[PDB]
Amino acid sequence: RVGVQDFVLLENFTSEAAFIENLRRRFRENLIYTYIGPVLVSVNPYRDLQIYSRQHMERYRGVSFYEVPPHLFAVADTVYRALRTERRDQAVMISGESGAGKTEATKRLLQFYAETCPAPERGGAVRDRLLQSNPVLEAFGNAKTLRNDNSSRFGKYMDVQFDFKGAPVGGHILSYLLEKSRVVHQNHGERNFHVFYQLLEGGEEETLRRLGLERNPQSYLYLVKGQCAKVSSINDKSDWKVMRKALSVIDFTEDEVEDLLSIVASVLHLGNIHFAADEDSNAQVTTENQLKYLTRLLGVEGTTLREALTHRKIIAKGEELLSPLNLEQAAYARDALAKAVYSRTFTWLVRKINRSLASKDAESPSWRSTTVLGLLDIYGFEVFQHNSFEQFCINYCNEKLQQLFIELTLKSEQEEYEAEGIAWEPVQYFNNKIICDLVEEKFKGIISILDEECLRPGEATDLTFLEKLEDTVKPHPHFLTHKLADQKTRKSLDRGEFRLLHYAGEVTYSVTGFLDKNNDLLFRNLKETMCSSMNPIMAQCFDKSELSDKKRPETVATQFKMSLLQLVEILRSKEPAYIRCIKPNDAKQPGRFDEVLIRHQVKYLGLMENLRVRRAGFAYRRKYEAFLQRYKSLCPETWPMWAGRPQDGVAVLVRHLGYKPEEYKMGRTKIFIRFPKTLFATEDSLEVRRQSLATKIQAAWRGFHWRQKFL
Amino acid sequence: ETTALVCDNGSGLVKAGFAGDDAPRAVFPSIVGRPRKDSYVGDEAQSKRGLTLKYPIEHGIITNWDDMEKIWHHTFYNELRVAPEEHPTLLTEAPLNPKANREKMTQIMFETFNVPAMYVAIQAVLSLYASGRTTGIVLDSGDGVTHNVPIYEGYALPHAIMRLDLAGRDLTDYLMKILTERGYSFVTTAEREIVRDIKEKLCYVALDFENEMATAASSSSLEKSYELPDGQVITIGNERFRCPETLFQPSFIGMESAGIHETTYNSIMKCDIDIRKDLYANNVMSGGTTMYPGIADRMQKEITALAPSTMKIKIIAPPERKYSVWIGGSILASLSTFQQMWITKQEYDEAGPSIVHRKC
Amino acid sequence: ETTALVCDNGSGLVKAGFAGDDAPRAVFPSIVGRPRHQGVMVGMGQKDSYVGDEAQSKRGILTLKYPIEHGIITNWDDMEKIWHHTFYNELRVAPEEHPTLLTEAPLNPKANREKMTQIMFETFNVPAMYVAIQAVLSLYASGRTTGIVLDSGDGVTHNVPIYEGYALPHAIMRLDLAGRDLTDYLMKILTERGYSFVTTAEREIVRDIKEKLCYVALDFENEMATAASSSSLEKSYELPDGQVITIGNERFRCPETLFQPSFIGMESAGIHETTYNSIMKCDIDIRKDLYANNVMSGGTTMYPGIADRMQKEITALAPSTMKIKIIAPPERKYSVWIGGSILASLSTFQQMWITKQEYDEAGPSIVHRK
Amino acid sequence: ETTALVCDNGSGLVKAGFAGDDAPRAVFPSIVGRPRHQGVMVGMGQKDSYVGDEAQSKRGILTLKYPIEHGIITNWDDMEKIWHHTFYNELRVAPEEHPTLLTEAPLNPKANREKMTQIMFETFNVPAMYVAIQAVLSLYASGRTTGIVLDSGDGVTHNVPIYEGYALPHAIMRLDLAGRDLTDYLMKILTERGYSFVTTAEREIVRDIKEKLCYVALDFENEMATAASSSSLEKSYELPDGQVITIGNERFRCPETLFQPSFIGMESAGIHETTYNSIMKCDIDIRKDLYANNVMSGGTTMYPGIADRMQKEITALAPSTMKIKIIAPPERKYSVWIGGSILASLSTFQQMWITKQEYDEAGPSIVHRKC
Amino acid sequence: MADQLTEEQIAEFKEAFSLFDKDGDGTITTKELGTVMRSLGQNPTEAELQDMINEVDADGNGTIDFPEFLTMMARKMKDTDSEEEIREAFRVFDKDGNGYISAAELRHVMTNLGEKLTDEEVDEMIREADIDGDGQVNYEEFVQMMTA
Ligand SMILES: Nc1ncnc2c1ncn2[C@@H]1O[C@H](COP(=O)(O)OP(=O)(O)O)[C@@H](O)[C@H]1O
Ligand SMILES: Nc1ncnc2c1ncn2[C@@H]1O[C@H](COP(=O)(O)OP(=O)(O)O)[C@@H](O)[C@H]1O
Ligand SMILES: Nc1ncnc2c1ncn2[C@@H]1O[C@H](COP(=O)(O)OP(=O)(O)O)[C@@H](O)[C@H]1O
Ligand SMILES: [Mg+2]
Ligand SMILES: [Mg+2]
Ligand SMILES: [Mg+2]
Ligand SMILES: [Mg+2]
Repeated sequence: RVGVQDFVLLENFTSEAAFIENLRRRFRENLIYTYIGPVLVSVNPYRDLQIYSRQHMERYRGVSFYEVPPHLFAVADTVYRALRTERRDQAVMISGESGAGKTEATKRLLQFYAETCPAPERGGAVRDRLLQSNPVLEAFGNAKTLRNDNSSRFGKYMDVQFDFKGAPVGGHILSYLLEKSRVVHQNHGERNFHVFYQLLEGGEEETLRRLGLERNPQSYLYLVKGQCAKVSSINDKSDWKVMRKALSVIDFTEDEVEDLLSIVASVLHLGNIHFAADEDSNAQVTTENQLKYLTRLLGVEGTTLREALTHRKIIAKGEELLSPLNLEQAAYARDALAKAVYSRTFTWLVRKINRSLASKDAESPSWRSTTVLGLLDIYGFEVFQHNSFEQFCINYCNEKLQQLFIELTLKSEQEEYEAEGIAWEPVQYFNNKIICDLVEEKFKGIISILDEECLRPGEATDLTFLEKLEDTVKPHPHFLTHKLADQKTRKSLDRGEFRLLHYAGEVTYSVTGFLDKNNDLLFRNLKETMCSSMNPIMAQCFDKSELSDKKRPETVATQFKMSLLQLVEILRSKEPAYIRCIKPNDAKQPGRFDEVLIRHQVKYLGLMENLRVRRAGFAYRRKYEAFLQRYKSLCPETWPMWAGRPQDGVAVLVRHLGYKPEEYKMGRTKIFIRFPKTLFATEDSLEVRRQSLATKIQAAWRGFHWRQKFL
Repeated sequence: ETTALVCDNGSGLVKAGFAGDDAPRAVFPSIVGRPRKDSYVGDEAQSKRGLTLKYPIEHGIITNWDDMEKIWHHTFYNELRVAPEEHPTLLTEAPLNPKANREKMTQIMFETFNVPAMYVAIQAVLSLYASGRTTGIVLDSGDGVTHNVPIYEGYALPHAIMRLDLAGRDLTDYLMKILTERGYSFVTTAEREIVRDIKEKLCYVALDFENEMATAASSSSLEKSYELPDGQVITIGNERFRCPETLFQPSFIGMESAGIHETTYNSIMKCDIDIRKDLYANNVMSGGTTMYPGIADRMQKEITALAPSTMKIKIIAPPERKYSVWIGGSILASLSTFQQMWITKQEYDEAGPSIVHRKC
Repeated sequence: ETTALVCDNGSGLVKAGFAGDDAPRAVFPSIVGRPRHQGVMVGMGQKDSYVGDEAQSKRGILTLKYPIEHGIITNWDDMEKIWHHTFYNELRVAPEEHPTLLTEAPLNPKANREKMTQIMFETFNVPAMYVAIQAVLSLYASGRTTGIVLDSGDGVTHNVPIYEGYALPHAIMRLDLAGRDLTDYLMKILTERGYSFVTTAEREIVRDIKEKLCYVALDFENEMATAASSSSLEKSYELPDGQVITIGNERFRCPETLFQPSFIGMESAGIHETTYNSIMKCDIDIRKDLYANNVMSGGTTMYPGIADRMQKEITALAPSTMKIKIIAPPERKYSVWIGGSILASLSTFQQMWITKQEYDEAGPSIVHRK
Repeated sequence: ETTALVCDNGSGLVKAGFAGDDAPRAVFPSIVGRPRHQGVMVGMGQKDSYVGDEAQSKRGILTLKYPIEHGIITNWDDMEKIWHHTFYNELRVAPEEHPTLLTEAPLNPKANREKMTQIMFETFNVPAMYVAIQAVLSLYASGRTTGIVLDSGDGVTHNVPIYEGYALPHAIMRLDLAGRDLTDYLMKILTERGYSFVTTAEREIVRDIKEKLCYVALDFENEMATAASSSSLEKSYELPDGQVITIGNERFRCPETLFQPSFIGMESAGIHETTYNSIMKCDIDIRKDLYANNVMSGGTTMYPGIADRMQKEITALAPSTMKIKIIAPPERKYSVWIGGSILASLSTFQQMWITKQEYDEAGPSIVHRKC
Repeated sequence: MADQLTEEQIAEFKEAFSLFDKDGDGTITTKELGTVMRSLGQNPTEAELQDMINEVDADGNGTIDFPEFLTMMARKMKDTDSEEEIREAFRVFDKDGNGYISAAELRHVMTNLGEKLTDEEVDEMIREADIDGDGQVNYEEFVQMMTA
C-alpha cells in the first residue's frame, strides 16, 4: 500500500501539513479514498477509475472495514449491515464542495445496494428511478457559481427502504434547502438554475413560440443579472435532450411536460414585468405583453393576475380588503411569486418522483416492519472572497449539521462508554450551540434580527441591519464587525461586512442584498390567484386549504430555518455515517493537486478536529459473540468452538493475541480496542491464519476427490 | 403556540388576534347587553337586541370595569379560544387618557387574567407601523376618540399631540338627531345600532359642503333609501353629508374645538420648522371614522388651504384604515427589539400597577 | 499609506483631508446633536447622539451643540466624537497610519493645544502631530511669504502680519467676533420683521439665510437710505415648511457688525481698523508690503462687496501714496486647509512634527516647544 | 384734566389708569368673547361681542379670543375693541384729551410698534404717545437705576439688565413662555387625574386653579418623591358646577415648566439660567451689582416659593463670593404699570412723547426714532 | 506413534497401495504418496507430505517403498482434523453466516490461498459441491459429505 489508509494511524496528528501530505501522497497514486476512523475522505479524480465495477461490489460485500483499502463500498456495507442487524434506521451523510463528487458518490451507493441486496429486480427499479430522475433534479436545482459549473443549490435526501428480510421494499426522495433567492437574483459571475438556459438554447422553435420566448437569455431580467448568459464549459443545447429524456423516463406525459415548461417560461415572463407609479405612488403594471402570456401559461385570468401583482388582500370581519402595493413591494410580490412558483414546482417534481418509489405492499398486517437506509447529498461550507445571503444560509446549515454530529456521534460515544461501564475520561470538544443560538435563537439570533429589518417601519437597509447586529449581538464571542473589531483586525474586515467565528473558522459576510433576498412577500392574494389555476401543476402546488393560514408571509431565512429544522429532525431519529468529499482543483483536470484549495477543504470540513477527537477515543468495538466468532481461529483454546461464556472466550483470546492493558477494554457486553494499530495487527494475523483454513479445506477435498471415482 | 396577543380595545369594536397574523381574528362590538344568560357580549348582544345595550368604553376611557372584565373574558375565552396565562398581551390606549385607565388595565391583566407580561401602546403610534413609516402625522379616529400624533424618524412630540373627544359615536348620535327632521325616530339603544349602520352605508364627506347643500336643495339627485329590519323604507338626502361634516365643523354637536383638518394642521404647526415638510407629505389616517367616501379628498383640500403653496400635501388613507392600529400592534409585538419592552409579572410584584407609566 | 492628515477644526465646519490633495475631502459642520424627544418607535436604530451632516439632516428632533466656540474647545467629549467621526466615518482611515496636522487660532488658552495633543497621542494614538496657527496657513495657500492675513471663521477673526516668512507676534490682533456672532445678530435683527428663530435648529436656518442673502455695503449709510426708499434691495427666502420670508436692510446690517462691532455691544474697532492697527504695529519698512498684500480667508470673508469695502476703509486710513490691495481668492473658505496641505507636504516640515516618542519623553507641554 | 394715561397691554390682563395713581384703575382680562350658540329669547339684550369682566362672567355661552399672544397683537380689530373698552367703559375718558403711555416686550416685530401708533393716532386720536419697555418700567417701580429685571406676564418672559440707567441691548433675553403656556400645560397635565378641561372657558377654570393651588418646589425631585409618598401635598378645588377636584404633584409640576421649559417641548434654558446668561452677557464690572438686584415682575412671578427657588438656582451658578439677592415685592403683578406712572409723571419725560404734530410730519416709522 | 497398525489394517493399506504399485516394484512416486493416503481417505496437506518426504528423499530415485509409506500413514493418523473444524473453516469464509457460499466465491478462496486448487480440481469440486445447478454450496452439508 502507499500512505496510511486511516488518518488515526499518523503520529504527527496535531499538524495540518502531515495530513495534507498523506492526502497528496495517496491521491497521486490513484488511492482516492482514505478514512478518519469510521468517517470516509474521498478525493475527486476527475477521470474514470474502474474501481466501481461489479467485481469490486463483490470484493467488498460483507468484508470487514479493516481487511481492505477504503472505498464507498466499505462504508455502504457497514451502514447496510448495521441496518440489517440492529434494525434501526441509518443516514449516510455526504458533504463537501461543489464539484467534489457528492452526486457521483450517491450514484455509486445506489449501484452497490442494487448488486448486493437479495432482490435484484426491485433493487434495479429503485436504483433506475433514483438515477434516471437525476438530470431533472440537476436541471431544476443546480446552478453555475463563481467556482464550479454545476453547484447543487439544495440538499437532496434519498432512501432505499428495507424490510426485516433485508430486501429493498421501495425508496423515498426529498429535497430540503432549495436556494429560493437565486430564481430572481444572482451575484456577478453566477447564473440562474440550469433549466432556463437549457430551455432557451435547447428547445424546439415551436415550443419556444408556444411559450412566447426568444432565444437570447439577456432578454430576461432573471437570467441577465449574472452577466454569464453564455459559457464555454456548459452545452445547454445538449443537456436539454438528456433532461427531456429524463422527464419522459419518470413516466411524465407530454401534457405534464408542457404544463411544466409553461412554468419555466412563466418564471422568465414574471421577471420581465415592469411596474410604474400611479399618482398615489401605487404600482401599476406598465406592459401587457408579459401578462398576455402569463394568462395562458399559468392558466390564471389576466385581470386577476394584474390585480394580485399590484394589491395585497387582508380578510377581517368577513370583509375582504385589497390594499395597493408601493412599487418596491410590487417588485417583491412579483419576485415572491417567481420564488414560490419555482420552489413549489421543484417540490412537486420531487414528490412526483417519490410517489413512484413507494411500497407496493398492503401497509397492513403482517406488515410490521420498516427500516431506512437514508442518504443525504448536502453542500459543504461555502466560502468565497464575497459571501452573501446564500452562503450565510448554507454555512448556517453546516453549523447545524455539525451541532447534530456532536449530538448523534460525539455524545452517543461517551454514553456508549458509560453504558458499557468503561472508566474513561471524556474527550474535550467545542460546542456549536453558542453559534447555532447566535444565528437562530428566537429573539436574539441573526435570522430574527434580519426578519425584523424586513418587517420594521421606515427606510430600513442592509447597512441599518448591520448597525442592529452590532447593537443586539454586541458582547458576543463568535460575532464581529469592522466597528466591534480591534485595529489589528480592521485591516482584514470592511464597513459593508460582519464576521462569524463558525466551528471550522471565520467566514465574512457582505450585507448587500440581505434585505432584498430575505423578503418573500407572497401575499394570500397571489396564493388564491394561483389556487384557481387551469394549469394542472399549479393546482397541485397551490392548495385551497393553505388560504386558512392567517400569518404574514415568512421570509426566506425563516423558511430555510424551518426546513433545516425538518432536515435535522429527519436525521435525528437515525444512526449516522459520514463521507467528506475533496475537490483537488478549482478547474477540474486529473492528477493536479491545489494545496491552497485542499488546505481550505481540510480546514472547513473540520477534518483535523474530527481526527483529534477520534484518535483520543477508542477506535473499535464489537459485542463479544461477534468478536469471538471472527478471531477465535487464532487461539486453539477457542478453536473451532469455545464452550464457556463469549466474554470468557474473548478474555483468553486477547491473552493469546498478547494485547497490553492500554490497548483494549472489556466492557459490559462489548470488547473495545483503543488504537487501530492493535486491530490492524490482529487482522494481519487472521489474514495469514486463513491460509491454514484453506489448506485444511483443500487437503480435505483432495481426501474426497479420489474415493468417488475409483474401485 | 405562545405568540403575543394583540388586543385593540377600541371604544366601539374590540379587535383581537395574535402578533404575526395579517388581520384580527376577533372583531366584535365593545357591547354588553342585559335583558330588558344574565348578559350577552359582542355579536351575541348585537343580534339579540330586542337587550339594554351598554358600552363600557366612552371617549377611549373604561367607564364600567365589571362589563370590561366580561368583554376581556369573552375576547380570550369565547372569541380567541385562548388561555391568557400562556400569552403576553399587547393592549392599546388613546393618548392623554387618565392614569387610572392604564393602571387598572395593568392590574386586571395580571390579577384577573394572570397574563405573563403586558404592554399598553398608544393607538396612533401603532397606526404608523401598519403604514410602514417612521415619519408621519397620524390622524386616528375611532368610535370615541379622534387624535393626532406627529412622529419624526421614530420620535414622538408629546407637546404637538392633539386629542378631540368626538368621533364615530358622536356622529351616530348626531345622525340619530338630524333624522328626526324627516320624521324618522330612533331613541332606543338598539335603534342607535340601526343608525350606526345607516351612517356606515349611506354617509360621505362633501368636497364642498355648501355646493352639496345646494345640490340636495335644488334636486333629489343625492338621495338614497335604506330598508329597516322592521321592513320599512327610510329615504335620506342632505343627511348623508351633514353627518360627517361634523368632523370639519364640530359646532353641529355644539362643541367649541377646531375641525379635524385644523387639529391636524395645528399639530404640524406645533412641530419644529424643519420636520413640517415630511409631516405634510405623510398625513396617515386610521380608525373607522376615517372611512367615509370623499374624506381623504376633503382633508387634502382643507390642508392645502392652510399650508403654504409650495408644499406637496399627501394623505395616506389605506383601504384597511379600519384595522391599521391592530395591524400595527401585530407588527410591534413581533419585533425582536420589543421583547424587552414588556411589563413582566415579576416586575408587577416588586412594584404595583403604577409600573405601567415607567415602562410605557 | 503614511500620508499626513490635515484637519482644520473650525468653530463652524470641520475641514479634513490628506496633505497633497487639492481641497478637503471632509467638509461638515462641527456639531454633535442629541435627541430631545421621546423615542416611541421601538423598531428603528435610534442613536444616543449624531455628528456632522446626519446631525444637520435630523436637526428638527435634535438639540445641536458645537464643542468649539471662539476657536476654543469647550466640550472635549463632543470634540472626541467629532474627531472620531472625522477619521472613522468621513475620511475612513486609522489615525495610527497618519501624522496629523491640526490648526489653532492665535492668542488661545495653552490648555487647548495640550489637551488636543493628549487626545491625539493617548486616544487616537497618532504617530506624530503638529498645531499650526491658522492665518499662517492661509499665506501658503495664497502663494506668498509676505502679507497680512485677515482670517474670519465661525468663532474668531484674527490678523497675522508676516514679512519674508517672519510672523510679527506682538502685532497679532484677535477679535472674538465672526460668523456665529453674525448669525446670532441676524437672529436678533430678523425679529424686527416678525420672523422668530430661537432654537439650535433654527440658528442653522438663519445661518443659511446669512450665507445666501447677505452682502457688505460699499457705504452703509447710503445702502440704509436706499433700502428705506424702495424695495430694490429686498430679497425672498423660502423656509423648510415652505413659508416665504422677505429680507431688506437686514441683508447688510448683519455683515456691518464686522465693521461696527458695537451692533453686538462690543467695545472693539472693526476688521478694517484692526487690520490697519496690526499693520501700524509693524516696522515702517514692512508696512508698504503689508498694505499691498491683505490676504483674506475663512467663510466670514465670503460676502459680496467685502473686499471692495475693506479696500475703501483701509484707503481712508493709509497714506495716500500707498497701493492698498486686498487678496480675496474664490477658495477663501478653504485657504487654511489648502495651506495645511502645502505645509504638511513640504520636505522641510518633516523635522517639525511632534512624534509620539517626544510625547513619551515630555508630557502634553511638548506642544509649546515645537 | 389732561393728565397722562398709562396702559400696560398685557398678554392676559389690561392694566390701565392715570399717571397720578398708585395702582391701575382698571385691571381686567385682555379677552373679547363672541356668543357661540344661537339666541332664542327675543328682547333679551344679548350683544354681538363682550370684553373683559363681562366676557369673563358670560363665558358659558361665548368663545373667548385673546388678541395678544406672546406680546404681539395678532388681531387688530379685537385689540381696538379692548382699547375702546379701556378708555370709554372702564376708565370713563376721551383718549383725544390724554397723552397715552403704552408698553411692549423688547424684541417685538416693528409692525406692532408702528400699528399700535397708527391706531392710537388715527383711531383713538390721542394727543401724544410713547411705547416704553415693560422690564425698563418695572425698575422705576422698584426704586432703582441698576438691576436685572425678570418680567413674566401671561405670554412673554424677558430679562433686561440696566446699570446706572443704561440698558445693555445685547444682553436682553426673550422667552415666549409665561402664564398661558403654564395654563396650557396644566390643562394637559390635569388629564392624568381624568379632568378634561378643553374649551376656551375651561382654560379660565385651569387658570383659576393655577392661581390658587400651584407653587414652585424649592427642590423638585424631593417634592416629587414626597407627593409620590403621601396625600399631604394634595389640595381640593371646587369647580363652578360644585364638583370637587383634587390635585397633588400637578401643583408644583406646572411652575417647574419655567425651570424646565422642556416640559412643553421648548428647547430654551429655564428662567434662572436665562437670568444668569444675561448677567454673563454684561460687562464684568457690572455683574456684582446685577446679582444683588434681580427684580422680579409680572404675574407669572407670583407663585409661592419662586424667589427662594430663583435665589437657590442662581446661587448654584454664580461665583460663591457673590451676594445674590432677589427683589420680589408684594405688588409685583402691577410693577410695570406702577413704573409707567412714575415715567409718565417725570418732568424730564415731557419732551419724549411722540406728539400728533410729529406723527403728521412722519408716519408710523416715527416710533423707532423716539422709542 | 499415537497408535500401532494392526496386520489387517496393514493388509488393507497394502491392497489399496496395489492399485498404484500394479507391476510389483513395491514403490510409489513422492507426490503420489498423497494420492494413496487420499485413496485410504486421509486428509494430508502438501506441506505435511513434503515435511514427511524430506526424511525419505535423502538418496533420490523419485519414489518411496511400502514400509516407509506405511510409516508415513502412521504419522498422519496422529492428529486428524475434526468435522466441526472443517465446517468452521468454511464458516469463516461465509459472508452472510447463513450456511451457503457461491461456486465463484469458493473458486476465489480455493485459488487465492496457499496449497491452491488447480482449475481442474475446482471444476471436479463444483461438479457436486453445487448439488443441482443453482450456483451455491451448502458448506455444512458439503463438509458432512466430504468427511464421509
Ligand atoms: N364604513 C364606515 N364609514 C363610516 N364610519 C365607519 C365606517 N366603518 C366604521 N365606522 C365607524 O367608526 C366606528 C368604529 O371604528 P373603530 O376604528 O373600530 O373605532 P374604535 O377603535 O373605537 O373601536 C363606529 O362608530 C363605526 O360606525
Ligand atoms: N457664502 C457665505 N457668505 C457668508 N458667510 C458664509 C458663507 N459661507 C460660509 N459662511 C459662514 O462662515 C462660517 C464658516 O466659515 P469657516 O471658514 O468654515 O469657519 P470655521 O473655520 O470657523 O469653521 C459660518 O458662520 C458660515 O455661515
Ligand atoms: N397668584 C398668581 N399665581 C400664579 N399666576 C398668576 C397669579 N396671579 C396672576 N397670575 C397669572 O399671571 C398672568 C397675568 O399677569 P400679568 O403680569 O398681568 O401678565 P400680562 O401683562 O401679560 O397680562 C396670567 O397668566 C395669570 O394667570
Ligand atoms: Mg451534485
Ligand atoms: Mg380605535
Ligand atoms: Mg476657521
Ligand atoms: Mg383667560
